[PDB]
Amino acid sequence: APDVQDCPECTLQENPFFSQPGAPILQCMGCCFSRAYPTPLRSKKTMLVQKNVTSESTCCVAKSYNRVTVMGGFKVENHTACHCSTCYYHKS
Ligand SMILES: *[C@@H]1O[C@H](CO)[C@@H](O[C@@H]2O[C@H](CO)[C@@H](O[C@@H]3O[C@H](CO[C@H]4O[C@H](CO)[C@@H](O)[C@H](O)[C@@H]4O[C@@H]4O[C@H](CO)[C@@H](O[C@@H]5O[C@H](CO)[C@H](O)[C@H](O)[C@H]5O)[C@H](O)[C@H]4NC(C)=O)[C@@H](O)[C@H](O[C@H]4O[C@H](CO)[C@@H](O)[C@H](O)[C@@H]4O[C@@H]4O[C@H](CO)[C@@H](O[C@@H]5O[C@H](CO)[C@H](O)[C@H](O)[C@H]5O)[C@H](O)[C@H]4NC(C)=O)[C@@H]3O)[C@H](O)[C@H]2NC(C)=O)[C@H](O)[C@H]1NC(C)=O
Repeated sequence: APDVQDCPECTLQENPFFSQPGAPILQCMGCCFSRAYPTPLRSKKTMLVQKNVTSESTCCVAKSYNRVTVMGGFKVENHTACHCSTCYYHKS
């Protein structure tokens, strides 16, 4: 029985606008699973519909973008290297 496509991994959602005959822009999808190494923590503003969107962790911010501002100024940081994790700094 068909339905959906589940939730792959945090990648790039190739710009469905800039996607021209030679330039397939992007904009990091966002679905790097929801692994829970230690005890799941919270408290960071968020406060969004708790519908399977609170457990997930890590964060992906195009490790290396190639931004191609489109439309009225659509930024896709033409993701050249999306990395889901390192959502902060240690030691420091
Ligand atoms: C927004 O951001 C996007 C990315 O997030 C960006 O798009 C991405 O751009 C990247 C480039 O900047 C691109 O990466 C490159 O991919 C090349 C391969 O592309 C093909 O495969 C991929 C993967 O499957 C596919 O997606 C892509 O469409 C290509 O598919 C082929 O396309 C053909 C038409 O173009 C098509 O037609 C023919 O088909 C034939 C039969 O199959 C055959 O394949 C023909 O070749 C082909 O033309 C073909 O069918 C199809 N094939 C398939 C599988 O479908 C890589 O080649 C390229 O690598 C090189 O560059 C990178 C970056 O610099 C280097 O890191 C890497 O090392 C390579 O560098 C050179 O490598 C050669 C290797 O030989 C070196 O040569 C040496 O030569 C010596 C002497 O002979 C000796 O032999 C040595 O051994 C050799 O090494 C050379 O020295 C190296 N140069 C240097 C300087 O070091 C690179 O990885 C990526 O794929 C894009 N991503 C996407 C989603 O498309 C987008 O552009 C951005 N947007 C904007 C607006 O900016």
